[PDB]
Amino acid sequence: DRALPHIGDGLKPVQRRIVYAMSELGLDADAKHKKSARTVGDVLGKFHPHGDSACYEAMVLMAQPFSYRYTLVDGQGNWGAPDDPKSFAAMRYTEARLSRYAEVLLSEVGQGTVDWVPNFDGTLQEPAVLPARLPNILLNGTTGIAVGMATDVPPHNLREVASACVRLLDEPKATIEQLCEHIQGPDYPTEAEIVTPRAEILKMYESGRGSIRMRAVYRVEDGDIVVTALPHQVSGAKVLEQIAAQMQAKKLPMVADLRDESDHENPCRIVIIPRSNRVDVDELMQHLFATTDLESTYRVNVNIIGLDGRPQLKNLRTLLVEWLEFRTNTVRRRLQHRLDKVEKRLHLLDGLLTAFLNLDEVIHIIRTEEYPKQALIERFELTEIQADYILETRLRQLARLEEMKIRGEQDELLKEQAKLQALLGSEAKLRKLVRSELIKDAETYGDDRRSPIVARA
Amino acid sequence: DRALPHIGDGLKPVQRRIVYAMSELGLDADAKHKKSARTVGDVLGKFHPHGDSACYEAMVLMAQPFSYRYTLVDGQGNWGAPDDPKSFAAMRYTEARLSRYAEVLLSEVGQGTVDWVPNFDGTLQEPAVLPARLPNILLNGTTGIAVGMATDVPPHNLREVASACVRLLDEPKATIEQLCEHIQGPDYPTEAEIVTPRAEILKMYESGRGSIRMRAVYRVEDGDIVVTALPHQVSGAKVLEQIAAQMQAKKLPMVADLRDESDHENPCRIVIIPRSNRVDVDELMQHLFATTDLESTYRVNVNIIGLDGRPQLKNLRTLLVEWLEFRTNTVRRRLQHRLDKVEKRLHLLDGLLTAFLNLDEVIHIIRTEEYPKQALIERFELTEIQADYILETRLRQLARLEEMKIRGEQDELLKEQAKLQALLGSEAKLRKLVRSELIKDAETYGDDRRSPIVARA
Ligand SMILES: [Cl-]
Ligand SMILES: [Cl-]
Ligand code: NA
Ligand code: NA
Repeated sequence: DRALPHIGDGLKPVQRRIVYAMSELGLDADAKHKKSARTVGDVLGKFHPHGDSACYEAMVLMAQPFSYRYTLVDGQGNWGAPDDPKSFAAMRYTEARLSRYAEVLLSEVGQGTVDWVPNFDGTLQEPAVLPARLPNILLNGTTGIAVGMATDVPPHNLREVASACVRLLDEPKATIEQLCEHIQGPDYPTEAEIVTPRAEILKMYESGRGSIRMRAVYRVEDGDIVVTALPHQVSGAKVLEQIAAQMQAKKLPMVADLRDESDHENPCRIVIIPRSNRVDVDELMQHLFATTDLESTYRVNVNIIGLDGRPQLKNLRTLLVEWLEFRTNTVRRRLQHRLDKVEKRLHLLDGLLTAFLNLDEVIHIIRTEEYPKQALIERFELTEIQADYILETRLRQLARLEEMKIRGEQDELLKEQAKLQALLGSEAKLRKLVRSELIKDAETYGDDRRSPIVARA
Repeated sequence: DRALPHIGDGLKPVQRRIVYAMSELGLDADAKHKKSARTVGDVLGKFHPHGDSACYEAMVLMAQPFSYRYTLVDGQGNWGAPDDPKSFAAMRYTEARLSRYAEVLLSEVGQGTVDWVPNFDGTLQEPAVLPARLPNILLNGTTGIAVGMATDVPPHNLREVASACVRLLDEPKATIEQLCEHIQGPDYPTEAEIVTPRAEILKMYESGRGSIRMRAVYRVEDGDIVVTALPHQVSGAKVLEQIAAQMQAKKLPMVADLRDESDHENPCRIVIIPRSNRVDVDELMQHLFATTDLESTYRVNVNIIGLDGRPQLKNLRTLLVEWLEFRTNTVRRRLQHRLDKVEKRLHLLDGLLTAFLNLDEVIHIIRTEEYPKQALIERFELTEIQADYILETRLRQLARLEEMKIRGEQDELLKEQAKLQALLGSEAKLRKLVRSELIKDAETYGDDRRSPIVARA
C-alpha cells in the first residue's frame, strides 16, 4: 500500500487530490485565502474519505518553502517553522489558496488534457494525472518524511531542467553528460552546499540511484562562527544538541558556547563561539561536518510510475525523454480540444449569419408559427444546433448583432483553425510550440539556484 | 461550553448544521443516498471546523430509530444496532439522505422564515433556528448519552402534541391538565411501558422537572418468559449480565437459563427460562423490575433556550404558548415573503404586457436604437426592472408570449395577493391557517403511540 509519484506531474494521489480540490473551489493564486478546513472538507467528502489529519498534513507540507522547492500552496497563519515543520496551527485558523507555481499543474485542466477517472463513490470525476507544463517530478521530487519512502527524488532547479528539455527537443540523442551541462545537480531549498563530486552526480543520473551529500554554509563575524544555512530538513536545534554532547565528552575544548539566534525573518543562524581568535575555524568545522548533521546525506532512487502505468528505475535521460512525450501528448490534446471548440463555434456563426441576413423573416417565423424551430430548419436549411442557438438569443443580444462582427469573428476563427491544423499536421511544428512554452514557462515560474554545487558553481 | 436546545426547532448547533448542510447538498428524502463523508466534509468545511468524529457521531444518532423518536436522517448500511449504538461503520461506507420528517424543519427555509447568521469565517450564512412546522423540541427531545447533559426533555407523540397546540389556539387560557387530555405523556421509541402515575406525569409538566419510569414488556410462550421490548436505551445484553449475576448470588433459584434471541428484524427478544411451569412469573418479573435495567428511570429538566435568547425552566404550557408564538411569527414571514415575490412578479407582468401590446414597435426599438433600454423607458414609461426583464427575454420565450397567458397569470396573482393581505391583516385568519397546517402536518408526519402509558392507555 505504498504510493509512487507519477512521471507526468510528479504527484501521489494524496497530493493530486488536494490541488485539484483547491482549483475546483476556485482557490487559485488570484483568489482570496480561504480557511484550510474548507479544502480538507472537500478532499475528505469527494476524493480521499478517510480523515482531516492525513490530508491537512500533506497540505501543510505543500505550503512550506523549506519543504517544497516550489510550493503548491500559499498559506497565511502558522504553517510551521524550519526546525519543527510540525508546529502548524489547526485547520480552523490557517488560510490557504494555491501557489503561482500551481498554475504549472492546473492551467490546462479544462482543455481536454486530462484522463478522467471516477472518484471513490463514482459520483464525480478526478484527474488521473494533472497536465503539468514543466516536469514537477524533478522540480519538487519526493517531499516529506523520507525515511518511510522507498522512492527518493531530490528537487531540481526549474530553469536548469527546462534547458535540458530544450536540449532533448533539439538533440533527441543527447547523452546524459550533455543533459548535465544544464542540470548541475539537485537544487534544494537552502543556501547550503552540495559537495558530492561532479563525477558521482553524473553516475547518479545515469543510474537513477545514488547519494547526495550537503554541507551547512558558514561565515565568521567578530571571531564567532555563524552557520547561515543548514542542509535540507536538518534541525538547527538537533545540531546544537550534537555539538553540546561532544562538549560534554571533552571533544571540543576549542568550543566555548553555542547560541541559536534565528528569528522570525532569519530562519537559520547558529553561532558556534570558539574559545579564542587563535582557534582554527576550518579545522573545527571539518570535524563538525564529519560528526554532526551540519553535513547530512540524502538517498536517490528514481523508481517512479511511467506513462505505461508500471514502475521503473528511470535515469535522467529515460525520464526526460518520457516526460517530453507526455508533454507533447498533452499539448496535442490541448490543441485538438481547442480546434473542436473553434469548429463548433464556426457552425454556430454560419447559422447566426444566415439568421442575421434574413432577420426580418426570422423574427416573423418566430412570432407566427406553430413550430418555430422546425420551421427555421426547413426554411434556412439549418442544423438543430444552429436553430437552438438562434432561439436562445436574448433581445439585448439581438440589439448587438451586427453583420460585420459576425463575419469578423468568423475570419479570426477560420485563421485560428488553420493555425491549429498546421500544428497538428506535423511533429516539427508541435516541437517548436512545446520548446517555445518550455522557455516562457521557465522565465515565468523559474528562479536562481539556491544550493550551490561546489563541484561546479 | 454546554449546548442547550432552542425552543423553536429543538436543536443544538451540532444538529442544526448537519441538517442544513444536508438540505444544501440537496440530500432531501427524494434524492439518492450519498456517502456520509460528503456531508461530514461540508459541515467540517463550512459550519463546525473541528472534526470528522464529532459531527458523524451526532449524524449517526439522527439515523437511529431507537435513538430518535422521529429520525432526521434516513441511512443505508451499518448505522449501529439497538444493544450497541456505537457499532456503526466508517463514514466512507455508510450512505445518507434526509428523513421524510426532516421536511418539518426544512421545507420553509428558502421562504424568508429564518434569521441568518454568519458561519465561523463570515463567508457563508447559516440558520440560527430552523422554521420547524411542529414542535420538534418535545417530539424528539434531547437525544443521545443523557448522563453528560443537564437539560433532559423526553420525546413525545407528534399527533398528541399537535392536538395540544390546536387546543391552545382555540382556548388560549387552557390549563396544563387540559393540555394533558391530549398529551398522555412522553412517547419513547419502544413498545415498553411508562408506569409513572398520571398525577406525577401531570406535576412534571407543571414543573418542567421530574422523573419517568419505564418498564420492559413481556409475554409468556411455551412456559418461557419473553421480553419483547426494553426501556429506552437499555442494553439487552446488560440486562442478561445483571440477571446472570443474581443467579451467581443464589438469588434466582427459579431461573434456569437466559437466552438473547434477537435477530436482524426482531431487535429485542430476551428469554428468561423459569425452572418449571410452577414458577410465579409475575412475582419473578416484579423482582427483576426492582433489581435490573428491565425497569429504568429517566430525568426531566426542560431548561431550554427561548425566543428571547435566554434559558428558562419551561413547563408544558409556557413552552407550547411560546412555540405557537414562534410558529405564527414564522408563518407570518412566510406569507410576507411570498407577497413580496407576488408583487415583484406583478410589476414585471405590468411591464411585459405593455411590451406585448406594443411588440412590433418594441422589436423595432430594440433593433434600431443606440440606447435600447433607455429608449423603452422613455417611450412606454417603464421602470428599469421592467425594461431589463423585457430585454432578457429569449426568442423561444418570445414565441410563447400570448396576451391571454399574461393577463391570466396577472389575475391569479392579483387574487393570491388579496388572500395574503387578508391573512396578514388579522390575527384571526393567521390562527386558522396555523391550526389548519398543524392538523395536515400531523396527519402527514404523525404515527401511533409506541410506549403505552399504563396510568391511561
Ligand atoms: Cl515509497
Ligand atoms: Cl446540558
Ligand atoms: Na528514503
Ligand atoms: Na441527564
